[PDB]
Amino acid sequence: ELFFRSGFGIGMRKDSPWKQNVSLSILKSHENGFMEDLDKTWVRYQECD
Amino acid sequence: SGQADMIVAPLTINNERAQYIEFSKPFKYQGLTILVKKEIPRSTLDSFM
Amino acid sequence: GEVVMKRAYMAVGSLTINEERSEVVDFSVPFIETGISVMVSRSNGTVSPSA
Ligand SMILES: N[C@@H](CCC(=O)O)C(=O)O
Repeated sequence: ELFFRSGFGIGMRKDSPWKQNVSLSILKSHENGFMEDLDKTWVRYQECD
Repeated sequence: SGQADMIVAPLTINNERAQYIEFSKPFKYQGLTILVKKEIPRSTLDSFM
Repeated sequence: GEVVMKRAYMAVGSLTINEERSEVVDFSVPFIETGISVMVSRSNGTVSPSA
């Protein structure tokens, strides 16, 4: 059973002029189904019980 | 150290890491599990006796 | 709405992190993974037909 449920993030330094725009494009892709597509083509393969 | 501007990889968001560098919103919610070998069924019936 | 209008500092609760809201109010680190799910009644599976 799952424990220590902390996800994966794109890490940058404190200054990070891309900080705000990176997280929004991650959120937007979540709502756009973009990460769902990348989930299928790289993770969800099955072909094994 | 400045050799990288970004970390595009499975970096989990930790308190220790988040104190120094900053993370975007997660692109992959996950956690910790255990990996164990599949148990191939095989009867221990030595003989009919 | 009550954080945008400076009526309260924080908006704790079951708020979902959205792209639209993040453009007006800045969220925090998620403490619960959420999303979308679909609720359907039980359908059973019976037994295999070649026992
Ligand atoms: N949980 C959503 C509202 C409920 C829904 O999904 O409709 C939110 O925080 O805005």
